[PDB]
Amino acid sequence: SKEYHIDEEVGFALPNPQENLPDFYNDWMFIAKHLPDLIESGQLRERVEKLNMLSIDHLTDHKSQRLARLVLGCITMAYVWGKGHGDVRKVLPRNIAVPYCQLSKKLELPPILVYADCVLANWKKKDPNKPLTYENMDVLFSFRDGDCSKGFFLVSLLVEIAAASAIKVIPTVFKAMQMQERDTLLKALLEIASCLEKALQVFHQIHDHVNPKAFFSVLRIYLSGWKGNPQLSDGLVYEGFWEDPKEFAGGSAGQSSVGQCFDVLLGIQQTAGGGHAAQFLQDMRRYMPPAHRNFLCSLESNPSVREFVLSKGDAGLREAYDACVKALVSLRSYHLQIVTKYILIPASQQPKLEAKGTGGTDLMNFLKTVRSTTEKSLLK
Ligand code: HEM
Ligand SMILES: N[C@@H](Cc1c[nH]c2ccccc12)C(=O)O
Ligand SMILES: N[C@@H](Cc1c[nH]c2ccccc12)C(=O)O
Ligand SMILES: [C-]#N
Repeated sequence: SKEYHIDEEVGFALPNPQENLPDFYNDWMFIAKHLPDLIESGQLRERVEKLNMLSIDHLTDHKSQRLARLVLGCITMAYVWGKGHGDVRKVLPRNIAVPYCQLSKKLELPPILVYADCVLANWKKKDPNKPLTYENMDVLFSFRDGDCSKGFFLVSLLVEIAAASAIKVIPTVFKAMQMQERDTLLKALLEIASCLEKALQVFHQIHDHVNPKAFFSVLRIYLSGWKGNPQLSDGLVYEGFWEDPKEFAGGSAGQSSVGQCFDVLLGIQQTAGGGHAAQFLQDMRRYMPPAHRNFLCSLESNPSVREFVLSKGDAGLREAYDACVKALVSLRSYHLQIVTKYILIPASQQPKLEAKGTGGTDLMNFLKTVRSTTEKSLLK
């Protein structure tokens, strides 16, 4: 939390991000706040084209810059894909592309919508006095009518917030290890285990608030990017800023720092091996914010928790360590059931070889590999 930008309450998410931008950027905000109206009519592309270029000099604080990144991101997805039928643009106008790339270079992120934009910085609460919950929360931006983006982004965000309770315990783990405190370390790991068990129960909410057929058909194509995607094979041309088409992967909770945090914390070597699964999870750290990228680096630059627990010859300590790994295996085993209900079954129903995700991976091969690596890390 010191320099890593991690909150006790909300976790990796942005605590109370801005809703309104400054008065200078009202032209972007009007396109963002009315994305379903402009895109359904079929008048979005002409409005983005007919819009004079603007500088990014008047964005003082950090919260404004990520709001503008979310705004510019949502328009860029909505411009490229459009109706979600097939008609797409290989080139983005220089009036929006240049300020977005300059803003992207400043925040050290790529010029595309990412998990940090559409989940972590895309929320408010209705009544500030009430706590964090779906009934007292709402998104800032949506793509279409009946896309279930409110239910989607908040249920993703609420599971991120569930893991916040575990992230604050990590300083206790490494303090207990270097000072040789068995009881502190055992209780700290069980707390992390219980917190990750609670995050799975928050996942269950997704069935209530997100419809499968709505999600797959309309929302999923807006979250999709242009890295190894048949529609934009060479990539997306950022006119003015760049020379050629540049490939950039779509949004995914692969870009969440929570997923990769507890694998690194528990010594689950996902990023090792150099396979197609390991190659993806390392690449997605460049799609995370710079502060959370440093946090994962910080956890890797610490003594191994796995090696410590194995050395001690302690049943209770291994058991507490396994509780964390079993919690990750449960979350991943449930996440596959979501993928079956929200991708596989919807994909078979639509009319006219392995399926590609929004991030670009062979999802069924990728997720089962990543879950398998987690399960092998169990002790006895
Ligand atoms: C309708 C809901 C969801 C669907 C359809 C879905 C689908 C997928 C797919 C296809 C991937 C593979 C990467 C890619 O996009 O190419 C993936 C990865 C991932 N998803 Fe989800 N997902 C959903 C919700 C969630 C939620 C709510 C979380 C966490 C709060 C989550 C965490 C992850 C993580 C961490 C990865 C990276 C691989 C891993 O660590 O297991 N997903 N997801
Ligand atoms: N990222 C999830 C926890 C998690 C870790 N690995 C996962 C794999 C799939 C789904 C979720 C997870 C959270 O915020 O609590
Ligand atoms: N990767 C998912 C989409 C997805 C799930 N959670 C996300 C969070 C942010 C951006 C995209 C997503 C898919 O292929 O269907
Ligand atoms: C989940 N992407």
